Amino acid sequence: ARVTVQDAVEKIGNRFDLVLVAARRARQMQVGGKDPLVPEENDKTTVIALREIEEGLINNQILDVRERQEQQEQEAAELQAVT
Amino acid sequence: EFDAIKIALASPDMIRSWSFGEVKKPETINYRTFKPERDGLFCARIFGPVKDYECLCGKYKRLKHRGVICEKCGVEVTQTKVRRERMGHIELASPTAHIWFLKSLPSRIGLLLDMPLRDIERVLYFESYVVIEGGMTNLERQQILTEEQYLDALEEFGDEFDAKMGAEAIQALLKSMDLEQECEQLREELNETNSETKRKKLTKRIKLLEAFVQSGNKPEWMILTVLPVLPPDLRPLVPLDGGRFATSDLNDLYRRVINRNNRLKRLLDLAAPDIIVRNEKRMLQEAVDALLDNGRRGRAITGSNKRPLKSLADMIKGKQGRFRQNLLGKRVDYSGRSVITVGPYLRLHQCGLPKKMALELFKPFIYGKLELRGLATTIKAAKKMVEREEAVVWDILDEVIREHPVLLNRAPTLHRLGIQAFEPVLIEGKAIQLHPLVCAAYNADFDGDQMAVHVPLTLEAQLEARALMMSTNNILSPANGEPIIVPSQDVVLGLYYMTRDCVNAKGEGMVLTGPKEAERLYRSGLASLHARVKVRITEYEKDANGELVAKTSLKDTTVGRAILWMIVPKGLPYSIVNQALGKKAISKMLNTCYRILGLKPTVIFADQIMYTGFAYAARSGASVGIDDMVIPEKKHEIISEAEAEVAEIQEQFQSGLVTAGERYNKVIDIWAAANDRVSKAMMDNLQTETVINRDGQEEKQVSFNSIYMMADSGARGSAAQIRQLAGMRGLMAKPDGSIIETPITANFREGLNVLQYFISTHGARKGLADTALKTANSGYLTRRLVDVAQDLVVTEDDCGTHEGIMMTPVIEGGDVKEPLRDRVLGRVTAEDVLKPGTADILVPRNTLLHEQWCDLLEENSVDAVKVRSVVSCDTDFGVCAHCYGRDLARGHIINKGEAIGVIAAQSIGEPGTQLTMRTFHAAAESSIQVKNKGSIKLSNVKSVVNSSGKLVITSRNTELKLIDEFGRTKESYKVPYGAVLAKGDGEQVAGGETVANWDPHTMPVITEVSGFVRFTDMIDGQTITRQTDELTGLSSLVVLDSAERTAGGKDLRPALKIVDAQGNDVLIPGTDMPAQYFLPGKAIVQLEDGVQISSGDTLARIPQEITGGLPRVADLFEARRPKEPAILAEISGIVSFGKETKGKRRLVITPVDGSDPYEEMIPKWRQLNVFEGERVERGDVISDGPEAPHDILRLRGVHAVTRYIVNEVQDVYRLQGVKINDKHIEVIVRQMLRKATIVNAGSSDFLEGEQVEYSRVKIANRELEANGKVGATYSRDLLGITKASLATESFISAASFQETTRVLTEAAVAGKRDELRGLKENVIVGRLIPAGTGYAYHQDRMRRRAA
Amino acid sequence: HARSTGSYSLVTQQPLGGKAQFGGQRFGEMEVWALEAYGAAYTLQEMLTVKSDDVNGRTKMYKNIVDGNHQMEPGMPESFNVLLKEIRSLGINIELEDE
DNA sequence: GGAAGATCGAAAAAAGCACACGCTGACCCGCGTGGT
DNA sequence: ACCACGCGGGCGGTAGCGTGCTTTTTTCGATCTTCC
RNA sequence: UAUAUGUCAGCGUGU
Ligand SMILES: [Mg+2]
Ligand SMILES: [Zn+2]
Ligand SMILES: [Zn+2]
Repeated sequence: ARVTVQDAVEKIGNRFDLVLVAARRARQMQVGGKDPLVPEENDKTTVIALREIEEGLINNQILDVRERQEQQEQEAAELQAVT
Repeated sequence: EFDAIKIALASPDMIRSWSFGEVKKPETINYRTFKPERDGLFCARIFGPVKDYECLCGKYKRLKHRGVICEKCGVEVTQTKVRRERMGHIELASPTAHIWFLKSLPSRIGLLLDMPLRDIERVLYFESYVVIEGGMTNLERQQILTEEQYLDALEEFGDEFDAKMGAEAIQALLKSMDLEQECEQLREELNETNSETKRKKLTKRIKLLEAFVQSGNKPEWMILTVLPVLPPDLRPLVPLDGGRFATSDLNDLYRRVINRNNRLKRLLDLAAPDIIVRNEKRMLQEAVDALLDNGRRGRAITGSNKRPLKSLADMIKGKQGRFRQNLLGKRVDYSGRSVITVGPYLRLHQCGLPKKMALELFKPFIYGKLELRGLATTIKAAKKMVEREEAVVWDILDEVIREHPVLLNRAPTLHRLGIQAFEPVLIEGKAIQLHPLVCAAYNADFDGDQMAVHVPLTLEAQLEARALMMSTNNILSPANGEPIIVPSQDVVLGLYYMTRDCVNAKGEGMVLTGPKEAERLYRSGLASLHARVKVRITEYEKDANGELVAKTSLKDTTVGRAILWMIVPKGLPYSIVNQALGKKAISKMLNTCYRILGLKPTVIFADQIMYTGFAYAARSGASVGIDDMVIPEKKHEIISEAEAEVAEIQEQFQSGLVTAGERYNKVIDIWAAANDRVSKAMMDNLQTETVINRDGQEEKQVSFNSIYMMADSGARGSAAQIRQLAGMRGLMAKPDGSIIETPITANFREGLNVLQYFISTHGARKGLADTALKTANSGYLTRRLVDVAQDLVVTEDDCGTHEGIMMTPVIEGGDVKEPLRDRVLGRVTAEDVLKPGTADILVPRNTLLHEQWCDLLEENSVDAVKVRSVVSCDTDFGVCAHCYGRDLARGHIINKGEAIGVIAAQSIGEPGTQLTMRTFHAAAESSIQVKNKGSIKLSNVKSVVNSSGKLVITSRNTELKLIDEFGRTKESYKVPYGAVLAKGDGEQVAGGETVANWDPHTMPVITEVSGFVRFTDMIDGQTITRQTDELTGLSSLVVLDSAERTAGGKDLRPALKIVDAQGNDVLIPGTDMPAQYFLPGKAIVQLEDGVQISSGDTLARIPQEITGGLPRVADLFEARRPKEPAILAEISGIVSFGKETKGKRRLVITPVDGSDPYEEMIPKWRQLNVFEGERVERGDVISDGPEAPHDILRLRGVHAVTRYIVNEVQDVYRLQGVKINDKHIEVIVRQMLRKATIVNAGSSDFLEGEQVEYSRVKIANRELEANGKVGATYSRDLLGITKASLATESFISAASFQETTRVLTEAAVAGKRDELRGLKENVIVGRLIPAGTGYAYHQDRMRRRAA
Repeated sequence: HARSTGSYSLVTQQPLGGKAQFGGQRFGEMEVWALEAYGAAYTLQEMLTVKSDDVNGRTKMYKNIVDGNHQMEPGMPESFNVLLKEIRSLGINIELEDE
């Protein structure tokens, strides 16, 4: 469960883009069918995203890097399939 | 998709382009078959099919026939929603003027045609003639002719002159004129002209002509020839019971217009006489006017309900218009409403939601979960299951609300905390359960109040609710930074009862191993909650490294305090709970817990405190009874003594020794003293009534009386209310404000007779009426402030500006309302603060002043600190974080994208109810007395020593400051002109001593030199009269003003000169001019001719002679001119009196070296503080009175007017004990200072007299300077909140506030283009606001537009 | 009173008012200001478009919630279109610029 | 020394007057006038 | 000769919409006074 | 989700 987001706020440092990052992570979990980086204690998607943000496993840079890696591997796979 | 909105008037061709057909019949519905009639207001051919993908005739009724127009009835087969977009047009038989460009002052037709509006109205409504082309005759072109004058002109010349009559003539006049030639002629006429009114009219017409020329608008387009119509779906015919249909005002207006047009067409086709066609044209024009604006001109047309119909303009403007009823605010789905009860078991982040409400609100989520889990296969099955309320439905509802926040909001949303996010908990019953600790934030009581609940849907909304609007996140008030979560009624009482000591209780003096043993003993009944014992307490403290170190020691405390220590977190010390815990003590303990540990421990501590307080208040069983209000035995004696004293006073008055006024004053004073004595005696009796036998000895202890316990603990009640309950009610006031002689000497415990109750009803009704009437004014002020500060957000981190405002403690002759610490708390400095007397830096230039910096500043005895202010922010289209300061809600510096303007407006508006609107109601002391010990400093003083050695002031604006030993200016006083000084500058004074004395009844004339007095230019009976005294008989000379003196005495100026034994004037020390003192009117002189006088002697004597809270705040924020503004010196120089005209005094200011173009006409009854030949600087008071803010801005600068406004507003708010930070007032002031008028055009293209936004001028000047060219000189202008709001770049915001018709007309005439920057415009459009989490997204758009 | 989705008005396509007819609570000016005081950008957008006026937004939001996706499409509120048509009914032309 | 610009004062007009919620009443009709 | 569309809808009265709000803007009539 | 057909006045309640 979650009662406060102060530690997540200080991890992000602005409290405005933290909402955006958490929303992106929650959309990745709920729609993209990803997997949490933290144990799933029957929490909601937003709470799980905030919890895994708290310990620094997810931020804007990390999400961008993972998205870039997934795009590059999908491009490599489709190029190999075409060839 | 779109970036901006363009508004302009519509040409007939473009209006025809909009329309998909022409309406020619007034029929709407056949009323036999519900199909729309052909060529009517409702038509399928013109607007669209009634049914989706169906034809009116019925040939095609399938999607396969989409986009093909039927041939039998000409109805396109598309979706019926096209009926909401397709429009139509009506071809008017004759031209008709547009009312919005007709009677919206200033009249655009009249202003452009340069001829009076009444002439426009007369020629338009077919009552007179106007000449389109005058010809080679005596008749002018724009000449108004009546019927018989037109006949005379016609018989004089048959066809030489061409005069028409009606809107056609106006259209011809507008079309014939040339905009460029008229503009250049007007410019060349304005260049040579000099009349001020003519200059204003010419520049207004020039601005209008330039606006017309720059845009694509044409004047003839202001006369309507084709009339657009609304789509039918926007004016629907609502079905009713049976065949009846709801009436629509727009449909009736359109039908009337169509009927008038058809009648005019059939009259024109039949070649009707002139009178009939003229009447038809006038009536058609009136119908069109009623359609566009019903009540704008004449009596509004009434319908079947004996009431004016709602026109097109009536349904767009006003509070009920589309802007304020359906765009800025709207009804929403997934929302509910219910009454609120109290849930004591809830946590700070939880709320109680009824099962039915949650089931109804979360229906789509339940449907989705049921479909996912397989209990249902279709939406209908899920609907049936949730309707039947199956068992699995409850489990699904529990699953979906696990971590889904809900927004709870009260009906009056005064400030930010009026809506908060809570985690729902399913409860039975029918009432929402609310956490008690948040009630103070909601201003909600469980007396029948109702609350609304909203359900966020998207993940982003849920995360914003959890992270931004959660209850736990809101712990400090954004208005002033004070905490908002404090125990109020029962927690404080319970903690106070638990943390108390009785000198002889059960189990006293024993030693306990710890708090657990104390709890065991209390529960087992072997010890009392107030027993004084010794317990072993282990307290943890934070070292330098932050590690917790334990210390175990024996402490003398009570059982209750030891029990309460269990819930206290480890990091806190034991000193917080080892005392009687009142409201202040609990608040301080919570503040210490928050400061030391953090947020989550503070929340847990607050919840545990609430639980323990409730439990032990229940255990205590405290109750109020009739015996708890003890009446002192000495009340009767005091009352009898007071009655004897007032009887003696009445006897003295009857004897005639004392008159009515002083007798009434003494009676009031006696009754006040009696009331004070009664209250003191009752408090003494109540506070220590209880006496306890300890070891057989009587001992006094703090009373356990329930009323006294409630009063002392701070739970509920105060000194005044307890005084009314147990002592006399005191004096009461009449509705006019006068105090009644006989007070209410009856307690509430005792019986108030009929007279006393009737007396108290006056004050009760006055207070209730004020409270009832305050709401509308407070709401209007809050709306105006929100509008004027809607578009201000933080868009930058640091300007780099070195400017700012200097903050000093506020003092007015005896009190220090706000020390420097609160004024400079959480604000970024603008310059290095030097250590006093050492020229060494104490704080760096750009460091935010937190608590440690404030402690450093106060420990070094610093009085003035220059800090960055919002009004001095160099950022354009927004402010910066550094110039703004620390966020009051969160201790850190504010973040980019925060909507500071809305927060400031709400923070100012919310305490409006606590203010007062109704106005309420000895002579001023003649001397200045020092209340403390310290040195005396004299500021802005030119004094002289008298014969006795005392110092007398010869300066108008003199400041006397009492300074302590540490250099802090402890006291400030304003020394008037001609005031004697007991002690000089730099001389120490003792407390209670008087340093300055003066006579306020009359103003004297003080000589700066010593010598004989010689007369100059006064003759008895012309300029002076030698009048004998009533008793002494001495003949004193009185100078008469211009009213009494004759023409011969007009140029005779009375004068007194100081001369030596030779007989010539003594030259003024430091001035070549000799010592002359001119006697003004009504001046009395006692000294005789040739009498030797010393320096400082009084030559002559001149005799010398509010609004509540909300009105004063409104006047200050509106920059309203005072009734009798103080006259200030525009330029610095010597003063001179000229010749008197119009019953006014002429003033000439002569600079030392500059020119003398400035003259003033002071009104006669306005007193003149300045003398004949004194020196005055800029912004110097010439006539006493209120200072107009515009004059302050013009003559002293932006900083001075900002300081004045914030000081006045803060004084008004502090009179009622309201704490509001100055950041909000500074933000409002900056929003008011947003326009500037040019002076020198320079290299810029700005018009010399034009008024434009300050940011635009700054940007243009920066761009011009970057290229090495010259800039443009500007003068900032002060505007009221509503005036500044209306005069803004975005016309959408101005139109949605008030005066929609005028704003829309001006925008259409000027062809303004509005870019969607700001909160209101984005809210109206529907996109993300450029603030908060959406702000960053908007930045991306600004990144995409540049690329 | 409680309503998830119900009948809508004709001219403005907004939820009805009152408890006798199934209607929603009014998010007035003060609530909008309070939301603007917070960040609450997406919450305000969903209150102004998805929940009140945007008919396509309403349908898409309902389908997404039923499908388990908590994402919204802002769209174009119908109240602004009604206001634009009302202003256009007079002699004043008002339009949106795509530049 | 009299026409024109400046000033004062009365008058007329326009715009504003918090939020939320609940209930009830009306959503024809009467002359009139040509069509039949 | 009776009747159904139709249309505009104001009461009261040689018309004009007023009687217990406040603030801002504009207009005109009377008075002054400036000066060539 | 789109369902069966809602607009104006007057009165009242709570801040
Ligand atoms: Mg209440
Ligand atoms: Zn057809
Ligand atoms: Zn700044």
